[PDB]
Amino acid sequence: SNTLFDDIFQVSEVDPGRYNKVCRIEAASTTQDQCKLTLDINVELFPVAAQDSLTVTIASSLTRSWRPPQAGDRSLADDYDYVMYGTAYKFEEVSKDLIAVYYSFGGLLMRLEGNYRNLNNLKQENAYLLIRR
Amino acid sequence: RGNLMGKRVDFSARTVISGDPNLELDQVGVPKSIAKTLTYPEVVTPYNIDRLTQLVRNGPNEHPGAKYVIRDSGDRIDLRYSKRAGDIQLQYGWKVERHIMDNDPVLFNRQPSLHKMSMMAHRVKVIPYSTFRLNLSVTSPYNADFDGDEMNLHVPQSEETRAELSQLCAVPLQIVSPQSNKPCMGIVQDTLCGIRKLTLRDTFIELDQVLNMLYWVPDWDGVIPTPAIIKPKPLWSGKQILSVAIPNGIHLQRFDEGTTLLSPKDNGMLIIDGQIIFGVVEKKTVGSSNGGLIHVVTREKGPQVCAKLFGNIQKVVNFWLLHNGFSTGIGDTIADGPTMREITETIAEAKKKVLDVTKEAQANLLTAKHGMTLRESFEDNVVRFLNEARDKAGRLAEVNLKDLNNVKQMVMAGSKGSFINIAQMSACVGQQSVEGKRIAFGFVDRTLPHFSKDDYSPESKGFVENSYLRGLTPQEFFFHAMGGREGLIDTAVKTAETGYIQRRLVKALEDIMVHYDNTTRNSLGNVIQFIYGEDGMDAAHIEKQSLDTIGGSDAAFEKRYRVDLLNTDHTLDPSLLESGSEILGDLKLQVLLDEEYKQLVKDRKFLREVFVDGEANWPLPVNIRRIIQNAQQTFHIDHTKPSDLTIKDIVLGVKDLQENLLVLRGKNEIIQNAQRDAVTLFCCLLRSRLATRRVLQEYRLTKQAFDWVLSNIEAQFLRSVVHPGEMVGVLAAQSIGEPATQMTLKKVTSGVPRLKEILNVAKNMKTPSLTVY
Amino acid sequence: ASRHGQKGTIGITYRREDMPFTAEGIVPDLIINPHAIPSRMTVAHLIECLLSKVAALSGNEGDASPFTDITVEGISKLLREHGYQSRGFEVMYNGHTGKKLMAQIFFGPTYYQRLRHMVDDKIHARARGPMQVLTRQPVEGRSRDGGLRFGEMERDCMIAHGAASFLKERLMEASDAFRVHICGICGLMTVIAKLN
Amino acid sequence: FDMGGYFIINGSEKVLIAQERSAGNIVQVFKKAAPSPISHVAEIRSALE
Amino acid sequence: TLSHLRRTNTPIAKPRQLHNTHWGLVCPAETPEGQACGLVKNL
Amino acid sequence: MIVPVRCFSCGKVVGDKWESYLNLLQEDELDEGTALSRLGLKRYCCRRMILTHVDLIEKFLRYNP
Amino acid sequence: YDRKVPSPTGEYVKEPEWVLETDGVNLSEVMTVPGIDPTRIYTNSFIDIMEVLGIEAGRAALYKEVYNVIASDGSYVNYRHMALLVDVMTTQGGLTSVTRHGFNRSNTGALMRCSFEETVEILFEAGASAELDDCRGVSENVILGQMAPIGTGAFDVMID
Amino acid sequence: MNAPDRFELFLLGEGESKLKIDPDTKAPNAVVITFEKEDHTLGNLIRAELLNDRKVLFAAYKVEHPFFARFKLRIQTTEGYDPKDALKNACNSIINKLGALKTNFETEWNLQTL
Amino acid sequence: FIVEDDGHKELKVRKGHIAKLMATEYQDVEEYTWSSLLNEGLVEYIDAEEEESILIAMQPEDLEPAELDVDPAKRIRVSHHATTFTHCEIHPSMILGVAASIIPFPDHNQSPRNTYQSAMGKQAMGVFLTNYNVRMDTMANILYYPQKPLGTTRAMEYLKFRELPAGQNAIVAIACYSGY
Amino acid sequence: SEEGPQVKIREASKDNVDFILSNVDLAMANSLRRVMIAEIPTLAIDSVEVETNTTVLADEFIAHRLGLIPLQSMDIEQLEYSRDCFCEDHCDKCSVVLTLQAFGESESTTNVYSKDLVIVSNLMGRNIGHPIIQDKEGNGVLICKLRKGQELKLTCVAKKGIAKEHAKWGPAAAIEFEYDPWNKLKHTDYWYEQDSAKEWPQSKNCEYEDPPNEGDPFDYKAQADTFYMNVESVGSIPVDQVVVRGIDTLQKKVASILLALTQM
RNA sequence: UCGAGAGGAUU
Ligand SMILES: [Mg+2]
Ligand SMILES: [Zn+2]
Ligand SMILES: [Zn+2]
Ligand SMILES: [Zn+2]
Repeated sequence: SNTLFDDIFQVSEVDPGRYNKVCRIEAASTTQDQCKLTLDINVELFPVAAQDSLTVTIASSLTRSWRPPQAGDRSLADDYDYVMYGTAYKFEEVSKDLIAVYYSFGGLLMRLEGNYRNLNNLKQENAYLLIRR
Repeated sequence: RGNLMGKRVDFSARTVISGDPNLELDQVGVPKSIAKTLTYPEVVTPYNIDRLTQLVRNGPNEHPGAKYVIRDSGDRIDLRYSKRAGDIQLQYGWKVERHIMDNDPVLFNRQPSLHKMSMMAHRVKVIPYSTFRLNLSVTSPYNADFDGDEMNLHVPQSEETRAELSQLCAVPLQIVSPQSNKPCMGIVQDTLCGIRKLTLRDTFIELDQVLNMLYWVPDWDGVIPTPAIIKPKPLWSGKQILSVAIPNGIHLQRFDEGTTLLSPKDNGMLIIDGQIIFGVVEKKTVGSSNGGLIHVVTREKGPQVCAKLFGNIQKVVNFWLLHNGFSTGIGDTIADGPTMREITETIAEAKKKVLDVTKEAQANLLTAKHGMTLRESFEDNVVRFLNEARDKAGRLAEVNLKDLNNVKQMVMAGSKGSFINIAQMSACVGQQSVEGKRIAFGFVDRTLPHFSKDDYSPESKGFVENSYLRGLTPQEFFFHAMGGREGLIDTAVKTAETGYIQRRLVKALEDIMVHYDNTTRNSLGNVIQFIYGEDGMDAAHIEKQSLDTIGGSDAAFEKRYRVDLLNTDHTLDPSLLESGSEILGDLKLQVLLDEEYKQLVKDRKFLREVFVDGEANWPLPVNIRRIIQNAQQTFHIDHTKPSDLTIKDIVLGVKDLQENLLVLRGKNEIIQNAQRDAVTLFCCLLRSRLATRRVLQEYRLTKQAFDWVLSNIEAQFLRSVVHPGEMVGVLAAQSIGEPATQMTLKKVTSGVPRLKEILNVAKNMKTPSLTVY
Repeated sequence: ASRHGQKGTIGITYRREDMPFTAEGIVPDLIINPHAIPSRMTVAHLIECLLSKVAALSGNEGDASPFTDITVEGISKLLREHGYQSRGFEVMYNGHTGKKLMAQIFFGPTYYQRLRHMVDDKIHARARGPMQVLTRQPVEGRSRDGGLRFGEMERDCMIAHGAASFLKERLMEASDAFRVHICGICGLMTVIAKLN
Repeated sequence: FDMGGYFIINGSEKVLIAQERSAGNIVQVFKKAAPSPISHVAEIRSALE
Repeated sequence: TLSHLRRTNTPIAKPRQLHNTHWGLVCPAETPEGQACGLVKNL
Repeated sequence: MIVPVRCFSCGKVVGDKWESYLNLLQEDELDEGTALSRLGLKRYCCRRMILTHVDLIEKFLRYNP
Repeated sequence: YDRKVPSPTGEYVKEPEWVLETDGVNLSEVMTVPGIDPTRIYTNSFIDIMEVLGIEAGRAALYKEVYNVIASDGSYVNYRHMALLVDVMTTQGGLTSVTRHGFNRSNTGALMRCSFEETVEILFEAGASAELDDCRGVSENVILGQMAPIGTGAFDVMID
Repeated sequence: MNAPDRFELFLLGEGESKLKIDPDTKAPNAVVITFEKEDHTLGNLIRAELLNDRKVLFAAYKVEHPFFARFKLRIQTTEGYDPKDALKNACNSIINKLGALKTNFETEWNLQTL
Repeated sequence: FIVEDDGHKELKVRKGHIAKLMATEYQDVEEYTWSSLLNEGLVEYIDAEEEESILIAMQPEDLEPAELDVDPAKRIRVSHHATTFTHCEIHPSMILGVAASIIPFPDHNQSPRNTYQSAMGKQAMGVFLTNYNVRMDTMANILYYPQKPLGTTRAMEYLKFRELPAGQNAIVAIACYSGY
Repeated sequence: SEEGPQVKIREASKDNVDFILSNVDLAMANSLRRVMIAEIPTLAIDSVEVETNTTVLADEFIAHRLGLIPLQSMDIEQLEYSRDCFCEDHCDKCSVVLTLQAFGESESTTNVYSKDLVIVSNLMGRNIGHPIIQDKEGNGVLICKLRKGQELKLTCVAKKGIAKEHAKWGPAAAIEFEYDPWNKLKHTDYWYEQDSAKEWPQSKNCEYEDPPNEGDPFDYKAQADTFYMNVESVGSIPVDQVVVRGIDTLQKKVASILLALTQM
């Protein structure tokens, strides 16, 4: 029960799809070349302008009821400023030794393709996303 | 026809109707005054004598009560005024005429009842006010408004009479209709407009709004879902909160114009395990249709679970729309200034086209089209010209209609609206039609006395350049008044012939009952169909499903279906089966693959002969697209680990399955061959989807999951048979009569008069024709 | 009903507290739905709600006469001078919670007509009531405490459900059941009935 | 504001409604149908005022 | 009451449709529905 | 048929302003819009109680019994 | 016209073709011409198709014209309902119309036909011809006020 | 004719208690309270006040039918914490807030001179 | 109205002959009435047969000589392009009946919708007569507090609808609220 | 000054009060408005017996009108509901009896104002039953008009009640309500055609809140705490006791729950 | 009991 993926991305396109509080972001992975992602982001909470640099992570934790944080006792496992919860509904296979995963953060959708995440992102429903500044 | 076919009867009712979403679907709102008046004889039992004696003590003045008491001798006891009404010793076997109470079966009616689903049972919910309360989503199989409409009610008087309402004529039993092989009831106006704005991704709700929304589901597990967004402020999506209404184990896939697996427009729909994945819910998702959400839950979960699903969906969506609001002003019809400047420019270009064509016609330079008079070519040209400008300016308006335009959103959800209404309200209403033609000359050589004679221009022939918002001129108003009276005439005319047609259809087919052999017969016993519907299946448990043996190239047919055991490149990889390396070049086993492939090729020949147009989407009695997703979900499947099946389990199992899909149980050769004829198309689908490559590569089953698929398909098929005794000709007559009543609107006899000529077989048709090849 | 074919019965009676309100505390006397508007295209209904608003504030009679060169934009120019939304909308707060409604509501006065139909004048009920002598069937109409007709079109539809035993109760025990004696050789209603 | 225009018979305000008719003493030309042996007709509704 | 004093009953080949000559004399829109539409019309 | 006491929408007492209203229109020769604003009616819910009202009771008492 | 036909590879592709459309019918002497396909020609007049191509070829010509009426308004009805109507007209061997003089000429008892248009003279001829009635009809027992053989009424109940 | 008497909105009828307590099935620390002869006037002020207390999990009301006046309230709390104790202190928090409002308002009233 | 040549084609009636009518309207000296208009030759009685032979202008501004910047929101009205005028209509609103003349803005409306109200507007409750208390008719229904309409046709004045109405100015909000 | 809710009054009158209501929950001010409209007790007529009526109006017309007549209820807390008392029909401790007499003696038409109502029952020294006259002329309110020869004679039995039973027991009418005049909370989605700012009018309360500088992002934590309000009174109860009793009646309503809970 | 008329229903 720990971090499953980490990378840092530079955004290329922000697309408001006839919307006011939601944009479709388009970013490739820096420090790599054959890895890019397409993600839906609530702009009103975290403003994501063009040419930003977004540290992105995915964990499995940190069913049961969602109680409020209530205190510092239920300490957050994040120094980020954005988090979401999604479900793994499709894992695409673009080619041999290449893989793409699809997530749905309650209607907000996530595209992510790459090579080396083939030890995590299992078929379990539980899936998180965390985005730093 | 008026005292024997139908007659006035006791235990009747009539009131006005009104819609209450907090009423359940099968519930009905019976006021107390009518409930105080109606009665049901309940014999006294040792179980209910404690309740029944209490109801007599209440008295007939206030409900719950009882109007009479019947003893063994039968001398009636009037409880309205009797000296011994207070003290009564109810011996066993006495009859008590108690008042109608909650959760009782009553027949809900409507006029006209030209429909099987217009006479349905209802649960009684006694309510204080005077109207007949009903759910919103029961308007469709009654065709009711609340403007002035009245509805009747009848009450059973015996136990078997009570059972037939509850178990055959209930609302959930008649959700799926034999007519149109689809449901009738669906989510409606405020729910249908609310479900669109709720399920938008821009729409988000906070915790205080969620908890009220969450508790509003009546039966609910009590777990709060983890929010979509948690870090800045915990926010729930409309898609998140709506998923609580949809039960676990429901799956749905839908594709339209732009449907990626990302869906940037959020069109399409994908539902997995009762939590919707992406999309915007609208009329195509929830309106009563082929493969709708109600079509899934009624077949999979059952009638009562789908009936309660109407309640939980409405109470959540109405609650959001309660606290969000929705309206419609005249700014929802006002278009942009520059958009209007293009619209009248488009009309002027069309009017100049009519001028220049008229000058061409006036100089006799027109080339007469073959098969028509020269003057008829003038009308055919100009009418098609003006309809182009109307349709262009109307589609010019829908470009300029912003996303917050309240008229557009009702059309965007398909609640109550169409494209043409936007064109008439904003851009240009257009040409008027009188008996298929333009405005004729009632005056001598002119349509109106304000015009010079022999004026064929659209301004003088009935074109309304101005729109409804812009303001009609007196000439344009009178021309519109001329055309509108025809539609009021046609509406009054068409309803007269339709009710006669439905009478002729019912009285011809009333004896048509499927006997206890599936031989459709009548009172004399003359066979009409040897198998009902030529297959023997009920139209309710029927779904459209694509069979892909028809489509695709012969090469793509091979790559999808060719398993050559004795090959290296056309054999299944042993990562797809446990015995992959062991089963290679097996001569006693490869014969089973090619024999399978030989019937699949013969099946492709059989279907391509019949379905010449190439359409594969066709009504078939058992869905397999849904059933495999059940086996994919009930048993957790991973693509990495291979199956645990021999090929001989698959091919001999399917061959064993076809022998058991029974329709007729005669041992005779003619009936058994007719049984082979009856299931031939369904087996053609079943062999296509239960193929050796398809099972082990497309949806990698296991031995246990495969035997359940054989178990579900056999049971669903056996349940989806026509039950003998079903009156089907009366059902078939109403199945054509009801959509005929909705028929109201190149020179071909069409619509209702064409339907009149077909039935009343015409020696002299108005428009006969030959189609030559 | 209004003056534009928009019929409609009273679904419920709400008090002022439950009703939504504007910033000036004005409450609607009557609430209708947007979904009855585009299907019937009653734009004059929508303009009468707008024009009567400006007529009330100005205090002068609103001119809704036909074939008059009067524009909505000219009317909406006047309503902007009175400090409102020009096209008729008003910020409305939900009376249940005090939370603002996201969709601003079309608000204005509209001349409405009370129809001659009332529920209590139309409500009917019968069990074991009066019977005509000729047919031995219940009398016609609600005026004589009569019963509703279980007509042939209902008999047609109820056949399709397969409710045969329901039909016998509807055709015998509900009304005009009778017992007669017939001779077996002479198969007609003939027999001397010395029952007692 | 009662504008009159009605008879009062047995206490009930009876109104004589207008009746519509084609004009008399006019020549009218009516084309006959296809299966009719005659092809045309000229009709006049002759009646003294 | 005003509209019942201006009404024409027609006892009874396309009569019910609104005619061009009906301009200025009979009302274009005021007519009953259903049973006899266009036969009964108001001035 | 006679001046209502209160506006049905809000409930402010409007029945007392009628005797002033016609006298505001006659001896002062004022405009209808300024007459309602002078008499304390500032919302259009109560404003339509006086403008749209036609006092039919003057015709009823003309009948001698 | 636009029509889909198999390519030699196998996929369905759009093959356009020219088709003549007329305003008259004598199909007995139209198919016997050169240059046409006498296998797939069609008229919207099903009454002549019964005369020319046989009775059972009139069935599909009857259904297709009914189907074209239904889909003209954008509607949809299942096949078993219309084919029930089409076969009922067809099963007599002629085109039995659903009208007063199309099917009421039958042997279907006496009281079933009395519920339709010609009421008294049907009974008078039944009184004349002394027609014994089967009393198995829906309208026979509804007039008789009995539990007709309608679903629930088809099977009796017995005790062991 | 059929309409009920108007006092049923605020007068308790025949043997009808003001509050009926029932624990919600398939939930821990859950109870539902059948408030009688009340409306949104009372429901929203309790529900918004329960959300301020950070030891309360679930708090929501619903009118079962606007015909009648009986809104239902269901609360869920932390372990070892009956909702009645969470209800009473939150209800008392309104009484302190209302009484402080009345005292603060009356001083501003007397200061105003008209 | 009667149109005849003068220096050019124009109406017979003038603005001076209007004031004699309005002077008779104010006094409510020689009075000027409808029979005075016809006798003087300023109006005519036209039926369906005679109007076959005439050319009618709709508005009396169609006799103005023709000759840019204009308001876009107004209706598009065709220039008649005809000059052999014989008569002019009084006002085009007159073709409507008594019931449809109550309807506000019937030009901005579907033609069945104008029909639909004009068949149940005769059903609306209202004060039919001032002597309802004196008279004894079998069924009478009277509104408590009727109101004149806030949107009035010009033809309402001659139908006495303002002086004897049949409905109230209910404040109406069009809202998707309460699901009822 | 005391901790919790704060109040600052902008302007006031005998029948209108304009105040800011700082530092409260939104559910409080809404629920306060509902009890202020509905559940505040105030006396008005509930039973009328008619001796003689020669008017052009029927009696139920008049019985309707007498209900809407405002009656003073300043000291209404010492009066008792007739449902609570032990009298046979109604007494001096529950009801207040009124009488109305008018005769068309004058040649000209004679009105029947509210000031011509007269009081019969025992007051017992409490400020009740006085028909309020806010008229500058001093004549109360129109009830009927009388020709010469007409007469009217009846009795009016006033009883205590609230607006939930009938709207004649209405303490107030048309209370204003606005919060966030700039929509910095994003509680509403503005419907616009070209520009939301120019088409929508500025609220009058915009000057008493800080404007949103559009360069700053959305405040995703601020909830509604400052509510602008105006209270209008008919005249049956002065504007101070309109809101204060409504606070008290709501306070009484929650206390009945706590009393009901302790008994359980 | 019979004949007649005015409406209400079907978007
Ligand atoms: Mg209707
Ligand atoms: Zn015998
Ligand atoms: Zn008001
Ligand atoms: Zn007392």
